[PDB]
Amino acid sequence: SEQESVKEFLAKAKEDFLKKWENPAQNTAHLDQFERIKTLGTGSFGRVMLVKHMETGNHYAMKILDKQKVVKLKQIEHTLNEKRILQAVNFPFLVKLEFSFKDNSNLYMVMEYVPGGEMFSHLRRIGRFSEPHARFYAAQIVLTFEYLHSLDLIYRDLKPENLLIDQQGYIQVTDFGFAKRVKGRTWTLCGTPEYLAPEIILSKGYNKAVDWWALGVLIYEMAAGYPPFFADQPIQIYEKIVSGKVRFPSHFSSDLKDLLRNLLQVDLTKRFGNLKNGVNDIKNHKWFATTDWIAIYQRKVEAPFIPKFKGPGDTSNFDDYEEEEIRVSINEKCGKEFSEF
Ligand SMILES: N=C(N)NCCC[C@@H](NC(=O)[C@@H](CCCNC(=N)N)NC(=O)CCCCCNC(=O)[C@H]1O[C@@H](n2cnc3c(N)ncnc32)[C@H](O)[C@@H]1O)C(N)=O
Ligand SMILES: N=C(N)NCCC[C@@H](NC(=O)[C@@H](CCCNC(=N)N)NC(=O)CCCCCNC(=O)[C@H]1O[C@@H](n2cnc3c(N)ncnc32)[C@H](O)[C@@H]1O)C(N)=O
Repeated sequence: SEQESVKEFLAKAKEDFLKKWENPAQNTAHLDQFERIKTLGTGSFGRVMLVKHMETGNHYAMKILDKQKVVKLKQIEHTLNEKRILQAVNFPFLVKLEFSFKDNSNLYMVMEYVPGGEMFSHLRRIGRFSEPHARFYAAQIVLTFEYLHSLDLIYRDLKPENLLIDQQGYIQVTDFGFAKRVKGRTWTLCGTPEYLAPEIILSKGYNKAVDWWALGVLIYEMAAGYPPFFADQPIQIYEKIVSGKVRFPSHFSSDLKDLLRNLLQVDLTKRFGNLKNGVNDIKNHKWFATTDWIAIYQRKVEAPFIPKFKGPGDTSNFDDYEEEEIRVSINEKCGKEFSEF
């Protein structure tokens, strides 16, 4: 029976997560064990680098976060959530946190390296994803949220930049810096302007339904090639989101539009994923009728785009960024803040 099988899978996943959540993993490694190769991404309090583990020769993506910038930007709790969630979760479309540690200047989160690059680059390069192509990716995010939401985890940062393509052409979700365990409501104003549900913008306490709104935004952006509420300044992006007036390209199928109308629903009593039938309102929608949910999960489905790779530590699928030095101070910084890391 396919129904019992989902619940038994979800029960077990919860058990595994909760064990790992109560008995973690910490001081797994040291910086000196890694050779820095190349910057894969930049940010306001950190960067992500390709490193090689010298004992094994294996490559990893090492997220490096400046402790003082984390404190200033009010991301201590968020940074601690990220490591704690990432060590505890296990799902095919989530990046794998292999090592974590800290020194006097920084926090280190060492993930398995996903060499296919961001979905962002691929999407900007080709214009838009045709509907079957978008649907393949959207099916993976749907399963991913069902898994996280079952564990009471809200993701809160969905966007093409956080969706990395692996060698098989499947997605790995990276960046859990806004992810949070919440059984009911939460109140932090965070996310990416284009992807924010109206309820976040309006300073209302909100739930996991913001993830399903952002799924709507992602799906529109994959199939159109640009997001449904765009402006040059965030302030006008917010105004657009809150009315919820969305226009669809003439090439969008009726099924797609009907789906996106139900995700991009300003009214919480009406937004798919938030109704009584949960995630099944999305999985059983007509736009997904050709989707074999199990085969996606098992990665049996042939991906419509497989990345090019020249062996371990190839970075041809990533853009180039200015290389800066990793400084490690002689004096411990922000020790009490990060004593739990
Ligand atoms: N040019 C700049 N300096 N600014 C660009 C900002 C980029 C980014 N980060 C930040 O500013 C702030 C967060 C505040 C913004 N709010 C949101 N979270 N939406 N974050 C920070 O400062 C933390 C450092 C960067 C982490 C995110 N990047 C990433 O995570 C990228 O690194 C690669 N990457 C990550 N994991 C992997 C992996 N496992 N394998 C391969 N590549 C990876 C992949 O290219 C991702 O797009 C953001 N806006 O989300
Ligand atoms: N069939 C496929 N699977 N793919 C092929 C589709 C190619 C097709 N274009 C489109 O479908 C899409 C692809 C959108 C994403 N564009 C890029 N990534 N560069 N384009 C279209 O259908 C026309 C754009 C209408 C959007 C409104 N914006 C605008 O009026 C201006 O902003 C820029 N613009 C819009 N969106 C984007 C974006 N996502 N990135 C960069 N620039 C953009 C653009 O140059 C305009 O002058 C086309 N023939 O141009």
